[PDB]
Amino acid sequence: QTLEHWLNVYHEGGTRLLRQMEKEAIGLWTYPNKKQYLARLRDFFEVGEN
Amino acid sequence: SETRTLQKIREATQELLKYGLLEEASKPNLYRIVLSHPEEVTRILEPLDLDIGIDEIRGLLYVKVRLDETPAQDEWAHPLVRRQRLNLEQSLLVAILRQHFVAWEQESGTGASQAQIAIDDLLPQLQIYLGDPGSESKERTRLLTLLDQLKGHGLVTSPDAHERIVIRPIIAHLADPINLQALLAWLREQIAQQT
Amino acid sequence: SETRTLQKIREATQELLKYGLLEEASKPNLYRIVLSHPEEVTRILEPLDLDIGIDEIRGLLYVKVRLDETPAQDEWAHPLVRRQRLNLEQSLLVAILRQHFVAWEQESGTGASQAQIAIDDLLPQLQIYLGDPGSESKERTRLLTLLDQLKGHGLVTSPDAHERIVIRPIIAHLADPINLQALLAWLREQIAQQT
Amino acid sequence: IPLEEAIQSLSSILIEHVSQEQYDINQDNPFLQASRELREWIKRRLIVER
Repeated sequence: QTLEHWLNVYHEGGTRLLRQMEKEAIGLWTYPNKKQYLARLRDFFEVGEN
Repeated sequence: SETRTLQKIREATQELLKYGLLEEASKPNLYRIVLSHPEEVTRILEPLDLDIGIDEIRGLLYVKVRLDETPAQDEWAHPLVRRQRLNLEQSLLVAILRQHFVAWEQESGTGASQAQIAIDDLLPQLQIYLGDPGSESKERTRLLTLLDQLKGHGLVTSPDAHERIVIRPIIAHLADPINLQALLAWLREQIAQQT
Repeated sequence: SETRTLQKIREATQELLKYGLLEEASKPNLYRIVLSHPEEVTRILEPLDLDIGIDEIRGLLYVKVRLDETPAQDEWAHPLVRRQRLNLEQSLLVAILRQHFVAWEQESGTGASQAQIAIDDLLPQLQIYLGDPGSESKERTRLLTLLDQLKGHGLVTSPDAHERIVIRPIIAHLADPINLQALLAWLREQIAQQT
Repeated sequence: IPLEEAIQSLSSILIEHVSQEQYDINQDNPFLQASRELREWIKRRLIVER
């Protein structure tokens, strides 16, 4: 997965397509809000926001 | 001081307002009441900047803005009427039903024989123009949602046991038939080029 | 050919219909327009089976279903009114609001609607009745859903930046001692039926 | 725990039990499982959030 990959799919179709592919995909997680994304990250790095 | 408007008149008027329409063959008494009392009806509409257009053969009355076009605005704005823009699918089905109403009026005359059709044939065409949402039953569901929304917009009757529907005359009076026809041209164009 | 009701009167009346109510504190133009031609409005509403109530101390106007012959079941049966009847819990919140409204009205006189409240204050009061699902966010969702529904009936502005809302004065007429006593008797009746 | 952090971590542990098999193997969304479980436990007065 790459920025280019996601931009390509974005031009291919809307975020609907993005998340449909993400369902189809692995090692990936979308986050239509930032806080959830940030929780995911702080999870994956054993570190608080501070 | 003022005596009450005849209960019959206010009753027929409230029907017409709730549905923006009145049909003789279905509710003849209100249609006739308004027919005998059109001056009073329009006077009632006069403050509200409303009015009714009529179609005796199709047997319909319908509300309409009394104001002139662009007297003091670029585009007319009536507070009590929200100019909803039908999404793509609705406009598509509208164009199909418009041409179908025209065709039926050719096959049976205007108004005296209301347009009718079985839903089955519509599903393939609409699926072609739309794109499968996931299954034929999903096509039925989406189409029935559309039919319900039309019916709510006074544009069709429900699909009966045989899923036969009656297309409401207001389609004939719709505002921008040319834009819908252009959209249909775009649709058939897109379908033709994508193969 | 036909005469036009004062375009300004038509404007004021159709706007006031759109909002169902009209406040001096916001649009003194249309409010005074109605004040000058109240009987005009009345005549206009008579076909519609509607009426204007007035409260100039609070600088308020508001339509109201004609009581003469509207179905005995409820004024809400009226075909053309669209929003659904108020319900119990909503009326509960209504009561709380009206209490705050009257309290502040004393503290500040019965003038314009500077009747502001902070949402957090409602949470304790309403918590006693609907309970406590033990999640502050859940209860805020509940409370805001209610408030929203109320603003659908026009009684309350939605939260601002400071999560404060002002009580629409229309509440007081919705919550005059007569309605309070009638509903209270009905509530006692319901307690009796349940017991 | 801030709610989002809590639910994400929960979803993580729930994966330790999709790797288990004896109770409700999530195979659609562990995060969704975490949401539903948090809803229930709050509903059971176990966990209250301020």
